[PDB]
Amino acid sequence: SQPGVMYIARLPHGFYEHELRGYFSQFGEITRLRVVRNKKTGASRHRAFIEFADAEVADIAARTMDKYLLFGHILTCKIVPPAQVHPDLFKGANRRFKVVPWNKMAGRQLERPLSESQWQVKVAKEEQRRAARAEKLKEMGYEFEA
Amino acid sequence: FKRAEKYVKEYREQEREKIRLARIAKQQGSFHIPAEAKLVFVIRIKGINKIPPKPRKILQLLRLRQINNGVFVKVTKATAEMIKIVEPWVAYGYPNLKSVRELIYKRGYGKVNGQRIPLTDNAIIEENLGKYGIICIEDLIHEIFTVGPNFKQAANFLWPFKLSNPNGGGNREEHINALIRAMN
Amino acid sequence: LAAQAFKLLNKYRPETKQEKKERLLREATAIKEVSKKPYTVKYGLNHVVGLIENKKASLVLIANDVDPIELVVFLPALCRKMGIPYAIIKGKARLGTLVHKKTAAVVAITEVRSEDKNELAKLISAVKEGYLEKVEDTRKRWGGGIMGFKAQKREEKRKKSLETAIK
Amino acid sequence: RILPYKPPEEREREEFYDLWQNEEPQPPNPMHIPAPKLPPPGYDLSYNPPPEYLPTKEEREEWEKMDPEDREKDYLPTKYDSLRKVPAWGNFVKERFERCMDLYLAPRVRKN
Amino acid sequence: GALKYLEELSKKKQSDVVRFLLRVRCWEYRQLNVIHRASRPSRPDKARRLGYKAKQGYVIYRVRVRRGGRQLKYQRSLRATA
Amino acid sequence: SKAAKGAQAKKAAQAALKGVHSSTTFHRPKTLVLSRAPKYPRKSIPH
Amino acid sequence: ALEKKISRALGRGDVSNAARLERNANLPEKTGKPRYTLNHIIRERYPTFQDALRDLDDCLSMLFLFANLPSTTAVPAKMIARCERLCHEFQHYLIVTHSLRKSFLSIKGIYYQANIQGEDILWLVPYKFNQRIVGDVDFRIMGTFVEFYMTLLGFVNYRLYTSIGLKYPPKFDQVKDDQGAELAAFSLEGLNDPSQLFANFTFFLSRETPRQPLEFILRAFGCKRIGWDAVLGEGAFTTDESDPRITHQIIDRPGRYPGRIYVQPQWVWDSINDEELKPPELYAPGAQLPPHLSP
RNA sequence: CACAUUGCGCCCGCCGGUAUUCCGGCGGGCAUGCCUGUUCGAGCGUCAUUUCAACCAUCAAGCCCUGGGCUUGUGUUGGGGACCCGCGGCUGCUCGCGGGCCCUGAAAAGCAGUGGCGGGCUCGCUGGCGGGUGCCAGCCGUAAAACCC
Repeated sequence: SQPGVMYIARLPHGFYEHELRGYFSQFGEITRLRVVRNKKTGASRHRAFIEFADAEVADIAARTMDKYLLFGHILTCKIVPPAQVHPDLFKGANRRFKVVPWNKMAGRQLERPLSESQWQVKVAKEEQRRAARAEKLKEMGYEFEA
Repeated sequence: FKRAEKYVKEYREQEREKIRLARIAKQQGSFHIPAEAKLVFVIRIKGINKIPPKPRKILQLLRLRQINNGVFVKVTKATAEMIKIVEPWVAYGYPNLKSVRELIYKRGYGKVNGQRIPLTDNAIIEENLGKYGIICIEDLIHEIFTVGPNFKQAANFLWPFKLSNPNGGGNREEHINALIRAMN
Repeated sequence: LAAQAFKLLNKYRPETKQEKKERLLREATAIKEVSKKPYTVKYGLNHVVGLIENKKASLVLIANDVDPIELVVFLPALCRKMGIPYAIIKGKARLGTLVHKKTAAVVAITEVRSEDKNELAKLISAVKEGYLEKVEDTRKRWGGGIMGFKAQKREEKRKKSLETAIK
Repeated sequence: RILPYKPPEEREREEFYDLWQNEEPQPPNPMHIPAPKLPPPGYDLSYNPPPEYLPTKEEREEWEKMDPEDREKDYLPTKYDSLRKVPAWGNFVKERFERCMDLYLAPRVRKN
Repeated sequence: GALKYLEELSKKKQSDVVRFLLRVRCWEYRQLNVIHRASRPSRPDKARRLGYKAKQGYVIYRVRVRRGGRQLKYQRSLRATA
Repeated sequence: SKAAKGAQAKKAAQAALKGVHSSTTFHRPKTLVLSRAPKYPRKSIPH
Repeated sequence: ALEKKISRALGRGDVSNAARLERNANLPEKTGKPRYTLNHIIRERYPTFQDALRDLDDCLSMLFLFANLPSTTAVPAKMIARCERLCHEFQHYLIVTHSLRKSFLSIKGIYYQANIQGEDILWLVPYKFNQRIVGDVDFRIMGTFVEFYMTLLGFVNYRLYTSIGLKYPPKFDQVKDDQGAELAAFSLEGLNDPSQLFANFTFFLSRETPRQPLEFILRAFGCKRIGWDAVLGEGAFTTDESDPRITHQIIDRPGRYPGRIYVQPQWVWDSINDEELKPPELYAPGAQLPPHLSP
């Protein structure tokens, strides 16, 4: 009962969750699998972690697919030793990393009205900010009114 | 045994298929065809292995399930939509009278009780059709050429044409006619 | 790696004899009624050795099955000394099919077009790492010694017949 | 001395005699046993024959029942009102294939 | 340059590579006939400097010759007998 | 269990590296025998 | 040997050389002409045009059958196309020379008998349907038969046109064949009792009629003007059925013009059998057809 | 082939005798070693062979003040840098959205966080209903809809 963790790097565009699972499950049995992705935009950092049930199987997989040329990409498949496998490494394993249109969200947010009494205490805050802008603008020498 | 090479290949193929399907959905009616009531012959040819769900449904509806199979379809606007959706897997064009004669007389069949009986007798022709005034196989040819009121049930009678592989031979217009001499 | 090699290489394959005659007839007819330098896969043992010695070769592929072997037995060492990336390919008939001959003992890539500079560089990096590192690990040692069950049993028979009592 | 170069499309677009020219009679070799012509059509092939040739429904059932390739005579006359009803013969290609096989496999012996 | 590389490799005969190759070939030639045809020169550089070309008309024959003497010594060599 | 896993992994690695593709007495086979088709008659006129 | 070397080239990747070698191989799959030249075997098998006309029975039977049959591997589509050109060409020779004599309708098809240079020549045409092929019928053998007979009719029709004075090959319009001319696509140029039976008559063919049988019969026995529906094919003298200058027309259905004669196709066949016009009242539609007699 | 007897064999063709079967005669051929080239082969001698291709508008449609112009079509590898800003929240620190500048081979070592709808899986209650589910190579952006059937 010694699970083995392999790190794959230099991932070609498209060799994602499902292709990785199929390929390395055709090699063996995967406990968990996760490509790392960006929260702001649903794009991968071109690297992934696969925890196999069998450390030996993971070792042969790493040896056979370490220096592979796939779509102009030399892969990097290396077993990480069980000493530095961080306990909270497979946190988003096996789930779905969804793409969140944060820009549209902020935009719908800018269009949703509200009682702007709080936005008027906020315009008191922006009057103090343009006072800050004016005090940094005194070295410039530009005077502007409200 | 399957390779990561393949896995990535089909991944990008389905990615492009999704992109193109959204584009039509956004630009519903992209195919700039003038409004003419004509006939289109469509042949399913080998393409991408994993067909997306809506193209699979359209192919099942058009009965182009197996490879290298041709059917006749009335050119309506929904027809154009589905044909240009399923464009990657099919070759489509405008038939000719000699061509339809050859297909119906050499490779013509009919669907009876879910069984394929070769078009061997006008008696079977009045047995299946005829209630709408289709008396003979060349009456069927006539309606197919000059599409009439009963094209839907006519095509339902015609079981899709199983062609032969091309022996040394989008919208192909009259060139699909050369294709179907090459495949027939 | 062999497949990738032959993909960049198949683009730089030599002109067949029919194609060369057809081209020559084309310029002859043009003169009857101004080109860039051709780039191709350089083959021939002496020619490739000269290119390696003059450091014009960017990549070298050596067939594994040349008999006599002495023709190539120094080529990996020469390539390592000159610093050119080299690899060993299974099949002198296959290196031979890139050129239009029956057998090529060696083929080399000197220069490629701008459309393939990046591809050639990536192939060089990939072959260098994924083959030369393993070869550096195990190239300096002796080969052979694959004795099977019958061979080892004969070995114990020989020893138990030799060192027991008499010589 | 040599043809000028031609573009491949022009080459693609670019690319009989009286066989009895010197004809003389020859003696027929006695080893030649030619194939006799097929028997001429009878009065039973007609799709609209005289009613005397119309056979019985019971023998028709027996003919359709007993297995193929055992008759004296390989069809039965049938009356049809018109070519609309006249159907395509289903064993035509089979019969002509058997005739060809008779050409290239049936032994030929002259008999008196 | 392969011809000089082969010339030096043939100069160094008791070197390990040449000794191994000569052993295997010596076995192969003993299994083969006393006089037989060669295909390709096993020493292409020597054949070329002696005048061999790869033309239709040049052939190689390998011959085995028994070594030793007749205390009488044969005035012709084993090379001339071959 | 462990042996099966090792064997399947080795088979997969072999397939990845090398692909999926990998009476008793002997007589002289009967080969094709050409009849003589000479380019010139040996003797111009028969005796 | 050439096939082996083409396989060598294909396995070696030299696609251009392989393609050159396949033109040198002269593949029927593209050429449509037979694999080997057969002029000498024709010469030594058939010593005379009389024997050629005597075996024209079987020659025409096979080439008609494979001009009707679908395309297969042994006999490709363009080989069938050449068969169709040559069979319609021989039909032109018969039409022009009025050499056709008798016709016959049977449950086995349509028999045609002609007399060329005193030789009686027969051939059977299957009905225009999907000839259903059953069992171990390997198409290589009668494909070889087809090649043999294609060479035979090529030479026979060449000789026949050289004898009549017409040129070989006839001018054939691919475009008109595309618009469906069949027999109407050939314009026969030259070199620089039978024809009276329907000569003074004009005919029309409906959608239900056997197009090329009726057309061949009437062309062979004189009728110079038939109209037919556009779906039937190009070459119709009058496509409109409402055209008034019509004497006879074939109806085979279960505007009723006064100046008009509706006849069944059996009228045309028994007319060509009996050399005399049969009663249109006794062969009118909706009546029990008088018995057909073998010729 | 044969001490060579004017004898005896195999392939092709012809002639004369009742001749498609018999007899006899005639003509052209059938030695070995080796070279070049053909064609047919044999080898648990070697090798390749489950295919990493192209495939958006090389222009269209709608328009305006009639001849030029406009709108549309929406398509981007990732990471890093006490650098310069705008706007939304945060008591505030700060964090997001968008920019400006620089660097890196198609480079790489946890940092994964936004609420939902369909559908899958699963547990209970009386096929139906209520719950969950780091499950969806489906959508969506507060609710919810569409595909779905």
